[PDB]
Amino acid sequence: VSPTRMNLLQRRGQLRLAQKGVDLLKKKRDALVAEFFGLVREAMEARKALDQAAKEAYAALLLAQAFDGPEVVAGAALGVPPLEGVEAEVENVWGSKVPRLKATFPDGALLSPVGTPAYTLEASRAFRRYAEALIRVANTETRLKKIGEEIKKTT
Amino acid sequence: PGGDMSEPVTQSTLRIVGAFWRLDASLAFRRHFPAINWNGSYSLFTSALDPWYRENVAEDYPELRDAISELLQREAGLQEIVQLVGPDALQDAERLVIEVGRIIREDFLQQNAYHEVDAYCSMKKAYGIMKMILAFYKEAEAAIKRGVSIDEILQLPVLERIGRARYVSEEEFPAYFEEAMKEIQGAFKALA
Amino acid sequence: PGGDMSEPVTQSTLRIVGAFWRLDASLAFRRHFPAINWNGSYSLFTSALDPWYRENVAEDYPELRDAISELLQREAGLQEIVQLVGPDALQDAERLVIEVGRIIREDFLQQNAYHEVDAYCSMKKAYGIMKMILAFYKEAEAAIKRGVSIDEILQLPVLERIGRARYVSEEEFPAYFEEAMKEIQGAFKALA
Amino acid sequence: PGGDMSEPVTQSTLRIVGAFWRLDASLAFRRHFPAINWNGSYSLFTSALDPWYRENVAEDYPELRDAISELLQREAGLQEIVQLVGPDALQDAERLVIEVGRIIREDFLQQNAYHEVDAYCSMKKAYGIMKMILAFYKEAEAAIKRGVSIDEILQLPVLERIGRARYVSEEEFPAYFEEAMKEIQGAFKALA
Amino acid sequence: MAVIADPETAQGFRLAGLEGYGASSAEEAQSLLETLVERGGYALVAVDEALLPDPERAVERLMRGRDLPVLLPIAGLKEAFQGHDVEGYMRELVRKTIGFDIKL
Amino acid sequence: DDDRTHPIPDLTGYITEGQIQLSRELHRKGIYPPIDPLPSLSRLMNNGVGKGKTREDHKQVSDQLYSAYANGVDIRKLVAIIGEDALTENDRRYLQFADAFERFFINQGQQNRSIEESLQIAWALLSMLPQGELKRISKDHIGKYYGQKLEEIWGAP
Amino acid sequence: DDDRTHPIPDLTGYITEGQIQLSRELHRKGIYPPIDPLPSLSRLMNNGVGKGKTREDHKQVSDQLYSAYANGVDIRKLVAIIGEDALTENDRRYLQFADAFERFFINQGQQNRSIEESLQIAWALLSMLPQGELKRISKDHIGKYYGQKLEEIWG
Repeated sequence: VSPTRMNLLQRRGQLRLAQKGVDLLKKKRDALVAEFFGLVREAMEARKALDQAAKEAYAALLLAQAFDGPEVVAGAALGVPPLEGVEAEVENVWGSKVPRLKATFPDGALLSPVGTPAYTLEASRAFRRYAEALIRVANTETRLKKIGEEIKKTT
Repeated sequence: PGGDMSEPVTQSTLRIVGAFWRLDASLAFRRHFPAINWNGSYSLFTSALDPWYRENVAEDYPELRDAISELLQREAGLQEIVQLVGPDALQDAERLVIEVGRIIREDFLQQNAYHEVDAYCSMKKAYGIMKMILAFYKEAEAAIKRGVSIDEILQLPVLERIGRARYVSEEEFPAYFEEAMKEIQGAFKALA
Repeated sequence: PGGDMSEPVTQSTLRIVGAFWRLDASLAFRRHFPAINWNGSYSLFTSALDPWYRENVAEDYPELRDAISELLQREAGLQEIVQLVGPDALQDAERLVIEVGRIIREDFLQQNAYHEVDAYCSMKKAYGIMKMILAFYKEAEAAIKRGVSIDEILQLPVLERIGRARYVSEEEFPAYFEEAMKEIQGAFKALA
Repeated sequence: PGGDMSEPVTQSTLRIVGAFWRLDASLAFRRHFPAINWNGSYSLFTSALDPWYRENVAEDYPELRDAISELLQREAGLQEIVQLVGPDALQDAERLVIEVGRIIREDFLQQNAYHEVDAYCSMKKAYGIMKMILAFYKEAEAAIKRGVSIDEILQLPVLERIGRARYVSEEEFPAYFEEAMKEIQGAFKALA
Repeated sequence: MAVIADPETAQGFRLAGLEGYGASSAEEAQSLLETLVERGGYALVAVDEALLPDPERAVERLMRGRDLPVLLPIAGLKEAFQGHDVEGYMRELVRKTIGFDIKL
Repeated sequence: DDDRTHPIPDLTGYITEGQIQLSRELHRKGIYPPIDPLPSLSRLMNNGVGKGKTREDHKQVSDQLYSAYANGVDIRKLVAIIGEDALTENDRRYLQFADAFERFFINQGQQNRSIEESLQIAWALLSMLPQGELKRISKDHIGKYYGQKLEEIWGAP
Repeated sequence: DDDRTHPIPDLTGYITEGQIQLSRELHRKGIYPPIDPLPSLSRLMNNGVGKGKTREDHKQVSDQLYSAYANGVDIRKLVAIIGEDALTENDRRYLQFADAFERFFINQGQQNRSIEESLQIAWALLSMLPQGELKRISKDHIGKYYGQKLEEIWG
């Protein structure tokens, strides 16, 4: 940098631009924190709903395993077809792309049209609703993680 | 001496001339000519020549010139953020302004003094180029709000039609202009 | 010339003066007067003045002054918390010191020169106000380990006794001081 | 004056001298003596001394010197990345390059003028030290391809052998050199 | 999706069509988890919280450049019938994210 | 060279009582006169305003306009990064206030406006902001002047 | 002190008809000759080149090389802020073009290249860019010389 008056003015203009950029990035960090502090509340609500789902599904499975017998429960488990009906579509948030989990969850494709076992069918229903809540929990938590990473990158 | 514009002769000349055409070394390094610094240049004869321009060129020519100046000012405003967070952090409505400013800078302002055709340019040719650029910008601005991603727009073949209108001869320009204006509408209706 | 204390006159003055009352326009923007930056100011006469203070004002005056300065310092060390996380989300032990810092900034470090009695403040009055504020602070802290809602503490009527101690007259201050001394204890014993 | 390399005495000297040994205050602060800036220094006699080197120390000495210079250049290139992106963001090869550059900087370039042994270093001792460092680098870059983690390589006991090598006396160095030339291969052969 | 848990309740997960697995301890858990991260096709893996509280960092050496499979911990039998501090878990998320540990 | 530390601008500020600074960006946007209200200042303003002369609501209106324009200017820069949809309602109203302010108040052209017309336009611009956010103005003047629409100058800019 | 604004180089540039400026950065990387192309200039270049003198595509190739090298050097400054992994696909082409240009066109050693070989190398370097981005070259020369791969010369 050769010392001239024009270069001095150019340096002072750069200092002004740097200060204004610092303030603008501070405002962006404020907005990101504002989004994060609500996303965490939604995630907490989803987790505490998933806990109740776990309670009732585990109660149903535990009661069905003893009364009916593990043999018929296993037979129903082989009877039920496996499902891979999840499509990882990608959601755009804050200039970055995150995966969003969408579940197909078809009805009527499963076996046992009527409940020939006494309690296994209810346990299957409870665990299916468990999966339906678990996908929501994962969906909110991944967005929380990405927003946190953006906050760290800005700071 | 050394490009220092605070020289006594440079400062004395600044206080008596009516127009000031400042040149930049950074533009001459990358072979961008005439290398006029848009930010540091000015002219005081702009407001007095409007009655001549309206009668001899077109009725809306000063409005087009002011719109071009406003676009250049807006592009100059956004460049402080591009240096700070990169070009990709901008929204598509601002990326459109950046790309239109780049198109204006590389097409309208740039001129080759040694080329066989581009060395001389009449006022009506420049008016046609300005009209084409503003029509493209308006169509692109309308397309963004409809839902088209900007990466679709800046690959249309009409960009090469615009970008090579410099080398069209003076006698052949009216047909090229009327073809390009129809091509703009033909291209921008098929996006979404 | 521009707020830069690097000019020759300011260094030449700083080398010999015994006190330095740095003003700031930021506190004037908030209409907080006197607008004195208490973080950049200093004084070199404190060490030689306390044999006068603890003989003509009160025996506990110097230690009370250092306690008040420590309380002011602790509020300034939490700014990088509040500028990132919202002020209301903080813990009780930090919200308490933030509120006591606000109380200091608004009820002790603020003065009205156009008021009838607030324009001039004596040492006994200032000592009484500082004792009043520390009596509030210690009992609020002790209530915090006792375990209560912090919002109830911020609502208690002794806040009015804190604020209205400025505008009491000089000759009738001690009765007000004794009343507030019994009142803060009575109010915090009434709290659960 | 003040470390300014643009003053006339330095500039008049640089136009006639054949070698330029630039010192740095940053290296002197951290006690990294002789504190020669290996990026700003140069020598114009390197090409004319190679026939003497090929006869008096080894035929492969210039190649080893060029390899060490290339490693230092790569290390300097990565030092701009590590400081503001984070050392963990680098891949295994880049972390290995950084660690080998640190080993070169601390074990070979550094020399203590007051130690009873390190004050003087012969040519063959330095040649053996470069052979040790480059043999270690080759073995490490070969072992990284086998999936070994980098921090397991930094815990290898053979690192201390290279570190203490410059303190070995001139007469005892050839015996130490062969033991190092066996241990370097042995440790990396037994390493996963 | 895939889910590893206690061997008592993997039958509940295959009862809903999920690819449930049973794990007895931490070493079986991390080996099996590495097996689910090496092959492709599945987009979500669930791990018992009492078995492996950090399902992603235990394998982070393998997806330093991809994040398609979501790795997430869930409550097991020991937490389901008596409850556990999900508020403490979320305070821990705030711990790793902001770094200040402030909330009321 | 636009250097405010140059001796001629430096010594003039030591003898004079404020300054009015023209802006090049406002001139390039086509606004005339290009008077930028942020760095401009009049030091004897408080002695020539208040009841007994001009109008009694002058000072508070000027302060409110200054603060609102200062907010809108930085909201306008924040928009370019975070997008318009990420803002709250108040930030969008501040942005629109800044745009309408630059469009109507500063850009008067060759009009000869009296003080009453300027105050009317100022109160019309403040009406776009919601009531209660006008912190610097007392309720007495707000209950007297707030509420007029912009149509007087909006119909003929 | 490598200062271009020193009075002696300043007046020499004002008097002479161009200059050849060496670069210390290219010297540190081992490139010989270390000629910096951007600050260099030749005023009488237009008189001695063109059709019937050297070849018909000389000037346009020179202009395109200048523009592409300037773009690559500009991208090198963006990489220092956002990191090279966050670049678009287009900018990586310019970055690799700049690196290959510095490593092959400038660096030649003591060999004596003819004008035809230099133009062949220049056309091989321009072929790494998309055909639609050669704005300064007429389509007649593009249809005649484009498409040649750099490995055909050094392999």
